[PDB]
Formats: sequence, structure tokens, C-alpha cells
Amino acid sequence: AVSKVYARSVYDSRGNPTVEVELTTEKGVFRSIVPSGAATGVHEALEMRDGDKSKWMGKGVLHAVKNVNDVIAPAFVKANIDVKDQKAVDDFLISLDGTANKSKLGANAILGVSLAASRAAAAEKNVPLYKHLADLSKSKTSPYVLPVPFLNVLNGGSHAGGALALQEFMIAPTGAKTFAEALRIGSEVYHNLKSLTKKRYGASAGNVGDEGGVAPNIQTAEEALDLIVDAIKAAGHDGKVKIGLDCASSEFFKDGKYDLDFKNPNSDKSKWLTGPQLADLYHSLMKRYPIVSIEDPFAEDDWEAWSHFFKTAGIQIVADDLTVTNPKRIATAIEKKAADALLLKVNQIGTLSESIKAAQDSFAAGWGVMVSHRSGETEDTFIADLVVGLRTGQIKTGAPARSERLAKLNQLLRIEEELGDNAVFAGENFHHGDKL
Amino acid sequence: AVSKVYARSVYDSRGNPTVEVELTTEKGVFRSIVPSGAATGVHEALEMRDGDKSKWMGKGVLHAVKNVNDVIAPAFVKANIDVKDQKAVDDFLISLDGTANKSKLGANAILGVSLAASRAAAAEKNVPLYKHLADLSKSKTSPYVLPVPFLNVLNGGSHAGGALALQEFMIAPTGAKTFAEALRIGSEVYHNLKSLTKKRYGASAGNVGDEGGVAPNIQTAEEALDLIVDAIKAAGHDGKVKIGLDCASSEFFKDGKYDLDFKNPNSDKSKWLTGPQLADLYHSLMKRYPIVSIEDPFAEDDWEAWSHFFKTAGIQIVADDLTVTNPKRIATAIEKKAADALLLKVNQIGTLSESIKAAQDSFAAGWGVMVSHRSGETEDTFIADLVVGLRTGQIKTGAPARSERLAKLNQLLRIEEELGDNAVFAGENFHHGDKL
Ligand SMILES: [Mg+2]
Ligand SMILES: [Mg+2]
Ligand SMILES: [Mg+2]
Ligand SMILES: [Mg+2]
Repeated sequence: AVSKVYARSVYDSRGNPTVEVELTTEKGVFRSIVPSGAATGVHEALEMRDGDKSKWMGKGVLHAVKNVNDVIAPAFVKANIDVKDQKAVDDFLISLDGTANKSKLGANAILGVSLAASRAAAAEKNVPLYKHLADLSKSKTSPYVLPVPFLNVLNGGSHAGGALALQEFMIAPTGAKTFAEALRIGSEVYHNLKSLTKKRYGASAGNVGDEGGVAPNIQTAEEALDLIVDAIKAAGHDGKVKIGLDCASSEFFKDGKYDLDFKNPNSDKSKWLTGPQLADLYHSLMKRYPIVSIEDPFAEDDWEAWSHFFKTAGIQIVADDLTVTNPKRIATAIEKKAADALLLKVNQIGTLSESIKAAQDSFAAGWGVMVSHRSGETEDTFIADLVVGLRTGQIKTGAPARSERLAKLNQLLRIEEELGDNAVFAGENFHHGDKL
Repeated sequence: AVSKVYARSVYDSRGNPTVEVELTTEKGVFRSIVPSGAATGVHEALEMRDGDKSKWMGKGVLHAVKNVNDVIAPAFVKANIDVKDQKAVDDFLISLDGTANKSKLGANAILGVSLAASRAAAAEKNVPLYKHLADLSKSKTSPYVLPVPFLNVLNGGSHAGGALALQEFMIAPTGAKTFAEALRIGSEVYHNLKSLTKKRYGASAGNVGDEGGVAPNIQTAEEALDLIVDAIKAAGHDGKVKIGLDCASSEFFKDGKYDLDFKNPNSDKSKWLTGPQLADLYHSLMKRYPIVSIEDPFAEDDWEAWSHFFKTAGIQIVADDLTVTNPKRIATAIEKKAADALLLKVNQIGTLSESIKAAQDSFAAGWGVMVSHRSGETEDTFIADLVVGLRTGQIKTGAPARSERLAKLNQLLRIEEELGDNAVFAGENFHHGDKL
């Protein structure tokens, strides 16, 4: 039985306040922390901020925290909910909020309680969190699937200077035999990339962005990709490391066109690309580079552009701001045939049950599911267990630098170690990891 | 009873492998992770690395891990040691190594067991870790003393691409009344410093170094210090924030002199400073800027320079590479009156007992003690509890960016919250927090 629900303000990887929740039962105290993205999708569940310009640059979470302590806590504890029944737990929270986008209590107030309950349930059942998550999601009993980690080793767009418009350049060691090996491989590539970057761009560029990847002033995507290839080759892993991209195109969508030079206040408008033109650009990058996944290639509501490209893409197309981990928007994407992979972010919807639901609807439509962190992370490692429990075979949780990233990757090492022979590495089959 | 001792490789904040140890007793599984510095002091205890160029850039810790699982674990488990007797635990580990600098098993193999045991003991005693550490060191808890955080928000030295010779530029919110206020103030100043840095130096300057601080290409310390001051003023915390420094002078100590331009290959040898000359420079920096602490202003073995400076230096003088948390080195520093504060790094010595002894010897000599992280950290939060347990009043665990840093800071927020009226914020009495 839950005897107490408590929330407090803590700091995320960017040094901005966020909500941390603790749920107390006879098994102990279970903690969960909420992540925070930047320039979030317009359709994401509401992240509640104080707005007090004299406190935390106006990014305080006192209101959210109060909502947990003075609203959810007393009601939740009095309801005597069975934490093992995740659906009951989240129906109560959703019903207490009463709004569609959780704007009353705030998604960052609800999620904490939702996630902490699942940890309390796992302990009650005396099983590893990923096992309980698998039960909650009706995943295969075995074999468990270790995911291929897509490491954002090079940042562009809003996460760096230069003209480079694309936001994320990831490497995925699909050629590894185990997660431990993929992670080793990934770190080696990353160190080779950092040394090359400092040598060609200087110490300044050698420094890392919010997710731990290098952020040199790159001019073009081809320049970035060639650097990634050189790093892979230098590391000795050519043929075993693939590339993933997060274009975050909504960032440069203007007048039905895409400005690949949106960082230049004097960008040539005659050079802005239309949907079909931006699609051809991706094709040229795909033909020259080992790209196996492309996230948000088009705007969050530019459905026709997504559908056109999907006709000939030929590789995993991941929807992030387009779907915002929302089953209602996922249905639309499926009907319009806009993509075939969901970037799953629990804080984009607000509850674990809804997130699991988004994943099931995706798999049911033949889609892949890439579990993801947010640009603003914490020492919390929930998504590590979540990606194993959902057996997706793929996760995006940062570069192999900065511990809000390594915390998850290290957790995956412990899970793999613990699973022993009761597990397989997604490898080349990451897209359909759940079918493994 | 300790039924099992196990070690595995995990990744630190820089993407390099390190040792993680788990000790199992009737109370559960207790985990500790070993930190890792860069350009470590010549006298530091041995951090054993594999040196296999075909794996982890030659930075693997398989040898250390094997020492734990193959040598320490069996003997330790059979010895049936009482984890609450930290002295006993550490005497056994040290005896098993039998070397002065832990060159046989490695400090990175021994430290994880030493730390894990103290966590297991705390659980056996049913008290929080900082409480057990207060008992182990015989520290006062009526009331506990919360530390003032020294946040390395501006990077220099070998950690920068300019001429800035000094390695670390920290801010210390000594004017706060609680740790919580101190951390918000620190983060606010940090965010102001970041934007100011990007506008004046460029986006690339906004990128963070290993410890989360900005790394702009600055030429002189004055330039860096003026920027920090503008950040403090812009944040609106004038007079409430002081500055700290980590010169890490050993880095630019060549031919008996100090080269403040050791980053330029054509550095003018006729301009290299001498012991007394470097002091004159610090003295002037102290007169114009709100500097309250200077670390490693002189070479790790250039005692004369240290002694001469301490003579007129009217602020706290921290010893890091000079003492390497070694009771023997500290004794020398005491007798020669080289400094008046110890930077306490558990992995520089190898065991908790020896670190506790170093702190005690320091306090007994009227010295201050600043608990510190290493440039290479992990999601481990031990130092947060240790600084509270040692009642030092001051800690250096990074800038308010990157979770291997926030993990400790957030844990201090939790400890403050849990203690309530049982704790007080050291503030301006940070130097003698133990006597508070
Ligand atoms: Mg986004
Ligand atoms: Mg995205
Ligand atoms: Mg050092
Ligand atoms: Mg130092």
C-alpha cells in the first residue's frame, strides 16, 4: 500500500529545475525524475513551468511540485491503488487532471507518480523493473532484446554554430554481437571523432553539446557525415557502424518551405526547398552514406511531405514531433502512411500506460519503436529498463559522454549481464527488434 | 555478512571505462563506482589501465576488474569481515595489496570495495550514508554542516583552446542561507555566463568542458574573471558569490619555472615566471577580484614556492596534486606551512579509511577540507554524503551542468531536506565548517 507521495525540485543535465517524485510503500521509497526537452513539439503534453522571471530564469517547477504534494498525494494515497495495476494508476492520475493535455496538474507532475508506481510494483513482485514493464506491455516472455544504441555523437542545427541545419548525427553499432560490444565500439568511434574534430576545428569545437556529442562549426551535412565516416574508419569499425539522423525539420519550416540555412539571418529565400526537394536531398545523403534511420525529416504537421517521401524512403523513418508519443496522432500517421517508426518519449504523453499504448499501436501497425531520452536528462535510468521491457531493439539516449547519458547505457550493461543467455542483441534487426 | 563481491566495467562521463563494485549482504546489493582524473598527480595511487590499443583506446580496466573478482572477492568473502568496521575492511584490502601505492591490485580495484562496504554498513545500521560516515570519522551532527558548492563554471588551461593558463574558474555562493538557495544562485549565474559567452565569443564557446563549464578562447585570467563578474551581476547576485581557482600549475611548470603560455609552441622562454613572480600575479588577482580560494598555485613538489606564498596569501590555499589525499604528503605540507586546505579525492589514496584520516589530520592542523570529484565522474553520489559526513562545509563537484555533476548536487538537496533543522549551511564559514 502506498503510504506517501512526495515531490521535490531537482536539476537536470542543463542545470534547469525539474520534478522528482518519491512513492513510499512497504517495499521502500521509489524515485522517478522527469526529463525535459527543448523547443518541444507543439502537440506535447504540457510541461508546467512557474514563469517567475526572478527565479531560475523563469523555469521553476514549484507549481508542478506543489500539484503533486497538495493535489495528487492526498488523493492518491486515500484511493489505496494497487501499484501493480499500472492502468488503474494512470487512469486515476488522468482523471484527476481532467484535461486533454494535462494542463491542469501538468505532465511533469503526473509522469513522476506514474513512473515511480511501476518501480514500486516491480519491487512488490520481486522482479527487475524491465520484467515488470514487459508484463505491463504484454511483451514476449523471452528472449529479452538488448537494443542497438543510436549515439548522437555530432550536433548540428540549434545545438551548434555553423550553417549545419540538421540537429542530430548518430552512430548505431548494428554490427556488434552484444550490447556491451556495441557500447565499446560506439565509445571508440566517439573518441576518434573527438580527436579528429579538435585537430581540424580546434579545442573549442572539441567541447560537447547538451547530449554529449561534439559541436564544431560545420557548414554542411556532407561535411558532418564525412567526418563521422572518418571516425568510424579510424576506429577500425567500418562496416559495423550505421548512421541515424534527427533533422528536427520543424525548426526550419517556413511558408511551406524548408530553410536549410535558417541560422543565417540573411538566408537566400530563393534557395529554400519544397517538400519534394528536401526529400531528394535525403536520398542523395542516403545513397552516399550508411544511413539507416531518419527522424522528423519533415515538419510536425506537414503530413503530405512525410507521405510523399515515405513512398520511396527505403529505410526507417522515425516520427517524433509528428506523433509526440500520442496514440491519436500515431493513428493518423499510420493512415497517411507517413512513417514506420515511433520515437517514444514518456514525458511527451505524460503516463506510462499511454506510452506503452503508443508502442503497442506502433508495433501492431508493423512499425518500429525507438525509445528516447530528452535533450534535458537526469540521473534517472527508466528508459533503459523500458527499452528492454518493450523489446524494441533500439534506443536513443545520447552520445557516450555526460552521465545523464551513460547512466542509461551503463544500466543496459547491467541488464544484459543479468539476463545472461536469456537475451539477444538486436543488431542489424533493430527496426523489428520486437519480432526477435 | 558479505556473501558476494563483484566488479564490472562501466563508463564514466568522458566515455572511458571505469570500475564498478557491488557488495552483497543480507541488506541487499550495494554499488560504488570509481572516478577518474586526467593528467593525474604523479604521487596519486595507481589507476590501473589495460593498455590494449585494440580496446577502449587502450583505456580498459579489465585488469582492475579481474583483481576484484579473482583476488579480492574470494579472500574478502572468506574473511567474513564486519562492514561496519571500516578500519578492518580497509586494513584487509591494503594488506592484500601489500604495496605503498596499490600498484599490485590497483587503487581502482580496491576503492570500489572500500566504498561499497560503507554503504552496506549504513544499511545494516539503518541510517543514511552521511550519518554512517559522520560516525566513521567521529564528526559532529548536532547540527550537521551543509557545504558551499564550488562550481567550475569557466574552463581554462589544458582544458581550453586559448592562452588561459589557469585550469578551473569556480563560483561559490557563500552568501546563500541554505544549500538550496546556493544551488539556484549558482545555476542562475551559470546560465547568464553561458549566454554572455555565446554572444561575446560565439556559440562554440557555449559548449561545455568535461565538468560542465563553458570553455571560451580567453587569453588572460583577468579577461575570464571579468566575464564571471558580469555574469554574477547580470544574475543579480552581486556580493553573494565569490570565486575559486584551480591553477593546476604543475601543468605549466617547466625547467623550474612557470610558463603561462605553455599552450603556444613558440612560447617566449624569457617570459616564464618564477615562484615569487607567479605569487605576485596571484596577489594582484586577489586584490581586484572576489577570489576566496586558490588551488595548486604551485608545482606538486615545489614546496618552497608554496611556503613563500602562504606567507602573505590572505585566503584559503588548497592542496591537490601536492598532497594527493595522502596523510604522509599532508604532514609535510603541515610542517612546511605550504597551504591550509586539502582537496579530498578518495581515488587519489584508494580507501575510505585513509581519506578519513587525511581529513582528520587536516582539521587537526587547523586546515580546511574541500571534498572533490575528478574530471571523470559517474552517476555515483558518494562524495555528496561524505562531504556532509565530514562536516567540511565545502565541496567541488562540477558546474551545474552534466548529470555526473548534478547527481551529487541533487543528492545534497535531498540530504538538506531530510535533515531539516538538523543541518546548517556553512556559507562564509566554509573554510572552518567543521568548527561550526
Ligand atoms: Mg525535439
Ligand atoms: Mg527528435
Ligand atoms: Mg588534477
Ligand atoms: Mg585540481
